[PDB]
Amino acid sequence: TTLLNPYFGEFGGMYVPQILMPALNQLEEAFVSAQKDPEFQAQFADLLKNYAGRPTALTKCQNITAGTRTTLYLKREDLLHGGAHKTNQVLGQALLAKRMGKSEIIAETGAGNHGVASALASALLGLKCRIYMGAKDVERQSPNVFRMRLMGAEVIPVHSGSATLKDACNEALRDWSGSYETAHYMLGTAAGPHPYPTIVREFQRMIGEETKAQILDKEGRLPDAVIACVGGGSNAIGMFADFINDTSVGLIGVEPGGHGIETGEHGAPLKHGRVGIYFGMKAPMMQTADGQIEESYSISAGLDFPSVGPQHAYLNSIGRADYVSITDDEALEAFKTLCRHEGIIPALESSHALAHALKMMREQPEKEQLLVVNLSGRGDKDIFTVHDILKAR
Amino acid sequence: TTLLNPYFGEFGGMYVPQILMPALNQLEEAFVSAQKDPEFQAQFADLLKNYAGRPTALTKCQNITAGTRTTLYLKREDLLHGGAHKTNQVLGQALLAKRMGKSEIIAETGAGNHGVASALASALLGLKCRIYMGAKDVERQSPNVFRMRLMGAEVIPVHSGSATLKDACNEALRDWSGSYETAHYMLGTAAGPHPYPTIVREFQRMIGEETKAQILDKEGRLPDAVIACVGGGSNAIGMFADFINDTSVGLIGVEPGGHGIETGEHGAPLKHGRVGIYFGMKAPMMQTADGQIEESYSISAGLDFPSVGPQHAYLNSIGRADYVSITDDEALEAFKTLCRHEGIIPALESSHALAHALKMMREQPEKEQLLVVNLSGRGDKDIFTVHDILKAR
Amino acid sequence: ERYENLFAQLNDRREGAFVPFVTLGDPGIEQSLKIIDTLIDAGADALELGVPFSDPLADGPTIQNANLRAFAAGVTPAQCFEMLALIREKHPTIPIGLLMYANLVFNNGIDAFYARCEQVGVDSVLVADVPVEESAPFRQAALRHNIAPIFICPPNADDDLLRQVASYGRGYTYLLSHHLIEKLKEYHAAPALQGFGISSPEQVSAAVRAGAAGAISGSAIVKIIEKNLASPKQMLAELRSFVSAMKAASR
Amino acid sequence: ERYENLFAQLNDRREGAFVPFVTLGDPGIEQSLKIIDTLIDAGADALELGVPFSDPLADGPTIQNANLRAFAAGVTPAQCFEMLALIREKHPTIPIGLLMYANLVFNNGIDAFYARCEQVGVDSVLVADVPVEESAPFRQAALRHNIAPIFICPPNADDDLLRQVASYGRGYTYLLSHHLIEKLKEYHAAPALQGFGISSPEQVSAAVRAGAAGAISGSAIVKIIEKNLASPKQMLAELRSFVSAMKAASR
Ligand SMILES: Cc1ncc(COP(=O)(O)O)c(/C=C/C(=N)C(=O)O)c1O
Ligand SMILES: Cc1ncc(COP(=O)(O)O)c(/C=C/C(=N)C(=O)O)c1O
Ligand code: NA
Ligand code: NA
Repeated sequence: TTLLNPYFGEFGGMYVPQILMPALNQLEEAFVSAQKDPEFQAQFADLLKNYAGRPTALTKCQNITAGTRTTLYLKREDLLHGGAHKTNQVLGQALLAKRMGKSEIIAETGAGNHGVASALASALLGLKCRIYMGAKDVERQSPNVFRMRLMGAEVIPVHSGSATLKDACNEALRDWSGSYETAHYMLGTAAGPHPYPTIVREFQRMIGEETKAQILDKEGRLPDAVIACVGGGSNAIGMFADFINDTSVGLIGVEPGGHGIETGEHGAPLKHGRVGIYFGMKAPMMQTADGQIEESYSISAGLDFPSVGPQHAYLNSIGRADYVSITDDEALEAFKTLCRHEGIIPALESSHALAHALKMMREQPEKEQLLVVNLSGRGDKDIFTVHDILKAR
Repeated sequence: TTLLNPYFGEFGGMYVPQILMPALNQLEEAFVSAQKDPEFQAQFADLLKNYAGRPTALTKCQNITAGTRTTLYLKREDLLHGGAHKTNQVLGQALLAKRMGKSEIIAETGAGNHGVASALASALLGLKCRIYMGAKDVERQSPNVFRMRLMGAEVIPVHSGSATLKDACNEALRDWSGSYETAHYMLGTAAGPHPYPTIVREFQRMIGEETKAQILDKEGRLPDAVIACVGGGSNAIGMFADFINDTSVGLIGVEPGGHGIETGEHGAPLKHGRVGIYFGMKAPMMQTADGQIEESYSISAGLDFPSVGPQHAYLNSIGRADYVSITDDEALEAFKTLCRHEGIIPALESSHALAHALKMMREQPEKEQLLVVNLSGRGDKDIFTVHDILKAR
Repeated sequence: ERYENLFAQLNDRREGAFVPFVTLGDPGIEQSLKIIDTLIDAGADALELGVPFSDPLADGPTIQNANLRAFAAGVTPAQCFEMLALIREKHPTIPIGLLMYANLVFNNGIDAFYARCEQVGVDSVLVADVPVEESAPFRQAALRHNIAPIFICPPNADDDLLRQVASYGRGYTYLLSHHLIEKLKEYHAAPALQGFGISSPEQVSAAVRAGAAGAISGSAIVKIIEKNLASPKQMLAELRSFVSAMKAASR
Repeated sequence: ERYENLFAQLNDRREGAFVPFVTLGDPGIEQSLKIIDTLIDAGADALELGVPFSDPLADGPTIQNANLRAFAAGVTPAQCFEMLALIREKHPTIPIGLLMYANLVFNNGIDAFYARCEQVGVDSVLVADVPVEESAPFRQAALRHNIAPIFICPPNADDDLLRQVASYGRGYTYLLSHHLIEKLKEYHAAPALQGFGISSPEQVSAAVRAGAAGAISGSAIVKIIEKNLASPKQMLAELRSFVSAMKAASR
């Protein structure tokens, strides 16, 4: 029994040990209550505006689309306090934790952005906070590791499995199974057991809401398509949500192709995986014939995840949203291109979305199209990685 | 002969080789013309709003002033594209360069923020750009060095003298003395020869303008005092300008005290220096009895400068603005305090301003006062330095 | 069927049950088989066997290591079922229960999984990450193949859950570390077994006195395995001791 | 006074002037004094001496190194004036000009600086970072102490500047690398001297033919100094050669 539907078609659900169901039901009830509370909404809006810096700009590229009939705008989540879209929903989830009476915070992170967001929110709102992060990501995203610690957050390196997002997730769940009474598990993406996919979307939907208002004001019409990278699915669903009922607007999600889909070293379960049950949900998974979870790969830590949010799997199944993939090299080229032509250093995660927009433009340069790419975060955290690579070349 | 007054009382002027006077007069005329051109103002406003992200938030601290009668707001220039206030005026100066017909850009930098700002602006507006940076700063502010290069800017390490801001400045001037025909020297602070002090202030004054509008909207009254760190003086004069005629508002500038004024290792020429002539202006300088320029020191690269803008020297002389100093340790404590209590990682430069606000509060906890600190930039660039220090302890 | 006969026989003897747990293929196929035979020899009334899963997000480090070992041995679900057939062929009456993760059951079709269980001789299946709320397809397939669906009764359980577990479960009720036995019996729940933290004979005794049909010892057995890793011949006797030194506490 | 007598004598001889430039205290107090004596021996009509400044934002690497050397020798403005007094005591008629940076002149009072110059025997002062626009206090103090204020006529100069330089300057007009000599004479400007890039005898000849009273050779001399650094006894003869091999090009 639940207040909201835990499924998106066949995908979603609450596949967790019985011991965690009370925590999920309590969270769902708190969320429903909060969504109806004007006082909660006002506090959330206040934090987003005066602390996080919303609304974020919608920037028109004026150099990268030269010589084509593509008009490209970038939704600037890179300008949000923290440097990424992650901040939006952590503020909401943090307020929920307080609404419930929790004083501690558990979180997992890949690119370290959700970790930093969880830490900054906890510091501001008086909550304790411990973050799980794959040892591999602890290294390739070191800048966020420092930031997290400076704000009083406990950073816990995870050496299990592939030492990445997936492994950090497993630990966060194991931890919450024993500390769910005083701690709220602040999941960082639109995945996991219900109600997280729903809560994360609702707390990230202002991205699409502002984008719609800004594009209408600037172009007098909706975009032909909005494009976002998809790791777990939060920034993409945040961008998509308000446009779902606008059938003319294409919704394009970009999964990481890593070294190439054919190499098996990627993170594109939605299009190249198989439905399974893991991390509390029924959703597309990268898995062996035996049903073991496969380890994923991406140059981008934030996209290195073997699964994907249930609503994306659903939107894909019904044909409302289309999903594609972009390889490490294509994302790297987009990264360099944005730096040199627009003076904006994007996160490597966001670079996958940009890379696909560039492909849409370059492939059919005479096609008139108005596109919006969700620039989910800034690339300061990837500066050392991109350099260490462009150096080998 | 000039269109505008080159002096602020006894301070200012145009003390440059005769060969550079035409460049300064041309720049002054272009500026005056641009300030009257609604088309220029609209383009500048467009870039500030849709590319840089203005207006920036005015955040109320709700934890650091607990138990006192101080209400503190932080003007969030750390949320500006680039991570610091430097971006504001580079966009304006870049538009001026184009208005004049220049295609190249020369710039100097300390904390690397002005360098990154110059590089991003040049990438966006189609200008060539080379940056001079002290070898010492190249190391302690390495993150900005990478960013600058990724955007297609040439970073030139300066090993001369103390290998810091002052030395980078000298090189930029020597360079412009021979390449002033095709390149515009985009000075990064409110100092140097006229018209730079005036141009930099006017292109940074939106900081104070927005702060006034936001504080009136939030508190219904002007601040008792606005506080900003002072290296060359750009962020402080940007905050101050719109409040100069509001006599009830105190204007407080914070110079770096380094290891302590008495150690001689600091960067506080305004209060502990002597008027001299250097870098094209007559202004307070840290100098020997002989008149040689002294090398300054600060844990913060952006404040490591042996001189200060002429308008600050003037505002101090007439008693309109008060200047104080903050040591490395006080700034470090403010840095840690903001991270842990408000979830905001400030640049070490900005931390000097915050440190003084904290002192105003802690010294007289029952004094009712409304304060605004200009958070000139984010501290991601100082993450490795602060860690390497807090480690030794 | 086997659980029913067991409790029926254990009731005519005024005694409870002692169910040990171990991971299949750990530390190897051969050693694992020898481990289980030892467990039954000592006094294991029933068995709870875990199938190595890549991401056991519901097991502590103890079990995590075991899986790693199995995978290090190239152990797979398929080889686990090969083992179960061998165990069943040697011990025809002992109840055998499996501890599974949802994906390993859902992978090749839920119905097909339970069919394989019936085929090999498995008696029950507890899916760790499937709460009663999502159990429908699982328990239905289990029942169709004469497999008992095992449900966990958490310490933070409520009346609503008690009634569901009571009517949905078979074989036995897995209890997580007195009145909680009253309701179950009132609702006619599968013989309740106390688990988690059960590592001493007295804990087993108090469980029977509380009204439980027996007690399951989780990692209690696994903790012994790892501590005698480098010494196979020692581990076995170490296990024989404990098991016998536990089943006696149920008589 | 000395510049006037010089050009007057150089006019009765149908010749121009050759003014070399060097940094005082470089590479040392002793070696520097010996360098200047050599310069005058070869044929230096006048001298342009630079005082080491901490931040010479208007000099190339060549001169930057020289300052560093002087500072490495503990050279200071005070010791420079001690040197000037010694040079003046040995050579009573040769015009001596100083190349200064504004702060070194402004430091202990502008009037006091020019007073020291008159006291020691200096004839002119060119302040590198003081354009005619900001020259008032400087040229006024210079004139009060019988010191000639030298102004630079840049290549990008205009008519307005020509008239100011012509009326404000004394001693001579510093020209940066034909018609530009016409105006100056029309406005009655101090004898014009061409500088910057003047490193060959022909350049000096063409300068006189252009209408200049002579030519100043900037780093042309300094470039020679550094190239014979490790060899003091070589540097001197190296310099003697060039100077003589330049003043001849003015006769
Ligand atoms: C900048 C950014 N963009 C996109 C992604 C993708 O996550 P989504 O849910 O799909 O939106 C992350 C994600 C980062 C982490 N995994 C983490 O920081 O935690 C980013 O940090
Ligand atoms: C964040 C920040 N704050 C303050 C200062 C001070 O310069 P002001 O002019 O006084 O405002 C700098 C300055 C940085 C550099 N020197 C440079 O990046 O260039 C900063 O980068
Ligand atoms: Na994914
Ligand atoms: Na300064």
